[PDB]
Amino acid sequence: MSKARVYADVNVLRPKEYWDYEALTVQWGEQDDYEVVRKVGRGKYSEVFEGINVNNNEKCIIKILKPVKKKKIKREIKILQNLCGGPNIVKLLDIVRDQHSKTPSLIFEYVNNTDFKVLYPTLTDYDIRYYIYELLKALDYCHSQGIMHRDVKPHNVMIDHELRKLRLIDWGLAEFYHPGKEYNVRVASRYFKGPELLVDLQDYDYSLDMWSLGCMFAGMIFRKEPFFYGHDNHDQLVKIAKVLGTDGLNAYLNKYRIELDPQLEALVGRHSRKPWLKFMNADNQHLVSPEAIDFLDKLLRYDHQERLTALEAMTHPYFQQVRAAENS
Ligand SMILES: N#Cc1cnn2c(Nc3ccccc3)nc(NCc3ccc(Cl)cc3)nc12
Repeated sequence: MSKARVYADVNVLRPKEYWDYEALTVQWGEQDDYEVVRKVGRGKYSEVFEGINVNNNEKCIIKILKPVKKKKIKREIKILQNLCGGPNIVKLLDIVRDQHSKTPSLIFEYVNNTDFKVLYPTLTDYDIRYYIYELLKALDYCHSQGIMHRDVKPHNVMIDHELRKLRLIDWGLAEFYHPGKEYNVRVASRYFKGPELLVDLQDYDYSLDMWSLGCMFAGMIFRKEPFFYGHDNHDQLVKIAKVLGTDGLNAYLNKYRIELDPQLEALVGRHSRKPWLKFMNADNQHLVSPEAIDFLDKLLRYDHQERLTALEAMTHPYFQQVRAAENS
């Protein structure tokens, strides 16, 4: 059995109105209020367009959803509403649907994002600490509100580099945390899936997002996209084991009485732990200081219970200049 070490009782103490999302009655806005200006992305669940609010002429993001279950859509909407106004949490502006096709569209605030594939390589040491700190704010906030994002990755972190503004988006996989509840491990994107998901540990918690954040952090300071590059869920665990080592994995599995599928256990094999500095090179030298390594080490732990919480991460000395700057 496993439970979160913080914010475990948030949804226990709050009224059903807060977490009983299936009771939500969607209030639709007016589709004609928003017009498409250009497509900016696509995905398995939606088509994304930069749009504009014809009323106030303000930019927005229109996500036209592909067929989705009433249950799933209400969950994303309820969570967005609960987190409204939180630090760096994307704002849901409106919800509309096309009467004839019944196609729903979610309207979000616009963020002039620079593809991480091009942005990250230009980030300085300070930029990295700054943006990761900002992302942490959003995570501690949602976790403090009894919610797990479950899909933290560069594609879901919008950044207007010019304005140094960051927003954590796409809460379609997020879930409310309930002590002891068994969740579906089929969440997050492969390169950012934590060990718990890869070994089928279902009673995971907020800590899952901290592994994901760590993967992003490792990618930034080591200049690797992504850091753990696996081809399928089994290979993903292998790539991880080849870094943290199998000793740590076995200890993890024995602590939670988990048995790897024979094939998987066969693929992982046996590996030694590799020091983080073995990934340093002339390209990521100006970014891999001892503080960065110490912080990364405390995030990428097999045991989700050992990882820093978002609040702890924000206080790590690695971020001291970012904190000092803010309190000005
Ligand atoms: N909610 C919300 C949300 C807010 N902004 N936003 C943006 N902004 C944007 C603006 C200009 C160019 C590209 C994106 N894109 C996407 N989704 C599309 C997308 C495109 C590229 C990448 Cl890398 C990630 C996401 N979702 C959102």
